[PDB]
Amino acid sequence: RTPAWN
Amino acid sequence: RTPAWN
Amino acid sequence: KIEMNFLNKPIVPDTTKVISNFLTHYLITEPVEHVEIEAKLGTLIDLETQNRFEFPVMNETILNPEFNLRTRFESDMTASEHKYLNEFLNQAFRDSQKPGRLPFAYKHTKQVDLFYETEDNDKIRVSKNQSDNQVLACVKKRRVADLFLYCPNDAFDIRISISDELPVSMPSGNQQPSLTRLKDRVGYVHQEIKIDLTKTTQNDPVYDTTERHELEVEFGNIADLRDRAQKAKDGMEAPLFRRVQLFMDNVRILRREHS
Amino acid sequence: VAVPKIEMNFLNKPIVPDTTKVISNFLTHYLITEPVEHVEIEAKLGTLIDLETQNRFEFPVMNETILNPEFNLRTRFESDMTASEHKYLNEFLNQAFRDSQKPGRLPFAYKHTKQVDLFYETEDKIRVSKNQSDNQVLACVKKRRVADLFLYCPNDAFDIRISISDELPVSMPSGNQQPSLTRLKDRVGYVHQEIKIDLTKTTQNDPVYDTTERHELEVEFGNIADLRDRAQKAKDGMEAPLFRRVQLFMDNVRILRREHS
Repeated sequence: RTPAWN
Repeated sequence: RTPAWN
Repeated sequence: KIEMNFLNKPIVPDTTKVISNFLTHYLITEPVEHVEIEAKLGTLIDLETQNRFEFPVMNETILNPEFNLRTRFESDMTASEHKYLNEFLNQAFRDSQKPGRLPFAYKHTKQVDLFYETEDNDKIRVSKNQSDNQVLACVKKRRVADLFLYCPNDAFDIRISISDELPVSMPSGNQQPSLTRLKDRVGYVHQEIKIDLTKTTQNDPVYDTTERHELEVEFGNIADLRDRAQKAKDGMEAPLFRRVQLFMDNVRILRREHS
Repeated sequence: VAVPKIEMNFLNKPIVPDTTKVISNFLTHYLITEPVEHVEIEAKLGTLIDLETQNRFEFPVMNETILNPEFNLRTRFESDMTASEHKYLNEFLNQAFRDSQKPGRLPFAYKHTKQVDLFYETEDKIRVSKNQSDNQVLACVKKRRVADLFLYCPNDAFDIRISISDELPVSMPSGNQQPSLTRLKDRVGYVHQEIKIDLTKTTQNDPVYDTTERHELEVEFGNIADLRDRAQKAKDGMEAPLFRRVQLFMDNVRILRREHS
């Protein structure tokens, strides 16, 4: 998973 | 717990 | 002749790029109005062992916030650790006054924090001078986003914080504060990067008075930083990287300083 | 005395990154502390595999991180990439070559050779490498892997494995003994500031299955002697020239690791 801003 | 070289 | 690399052009470190994305998001894409961007030195606590977080990495590493790591952050240090940093920053302060240097600025604040209630509960912080009791600030600060950096080679871990600090109207003089504490703030400034060394004293009707010792590094020029971020979103990202690199480098210097 | 426009930090002195410091210790240990005689130090682009899922390793980190060897993370490293990835990197470096040819630039060196790896038996294994062109012996060694160091890189398509090896020269197998293994190797090499960068293709045929073709990229220190001397200084107190070199190496690795379609 990855945060939206990255 | 760290390797000898560090 | 010597070149930095086979491209002979400087490259952005992985950490700097990620943090820059993080800041660009809350400065530009989902902009925060009265944004404050600070980093505090502390300890990453594992909720199971209740000790410092343990991770099989060997360098300063950002933790992915999308995972549930069972962790909490303690913004505190021993008074001895605080005094060590205080002497270090003082030496750095004195050295920066020498010829050929960009000098430090200094600002020592002694304040009182008073917390009030609201209607739709949900905090109002009123800061005042201990001296003349004159209002310093009256805000409603809300935490927006956090980003932790586990730093195994050092005594501290870092928490970069983005907050929304909304200036609000003063509470009526006839409603009582829910909490009252004292705060000693020793502020150093270098190239608009605010390094605050704070000490928080809180009374109790039953238990001994406690003292929390903190260190915070923050961007003092948000308007200019916002400008750098807008450029980054539009291709010109070098000025933002340069600025974030400076922030982080100051943080790393302080983080390594320990007895 | 002029006043600078900006300063790199509030000390106005350069600081070493954590990663560079750690790697520098790792290299110093196997160069100076417990010295390896015929040492080879190289980094390969590849993939960290989770031994439980057989897919790329996952970790709750958001940047290039050096995994701690004293833990058992149940992982292996695959030195391989697709032909497309291997070709994409080749186009990039050809352009990096072309640009270094200009005035004011330290120029790349270039080489393209083909070789044959021949493996022999013992009482371990011996490797004889030959130039497929003129057919003399390029090398005749008894290479031993001494220690590794893995870098997990969640933002890129490749992970890194830094390797320290012991490449001991041995006399040729006597006489017309049979090789227990035989594979061809294409080597497209680049050199910049004595940092060797090699895109290799390894083809191995099988009496039953299809011929496999392995695509690798390695970055290594061309000048071990100089590096050894730098590590001795670091062990003695002057560790700036070692950090400068290791920084250079890693920066070159990082440029490549980020190069993807």
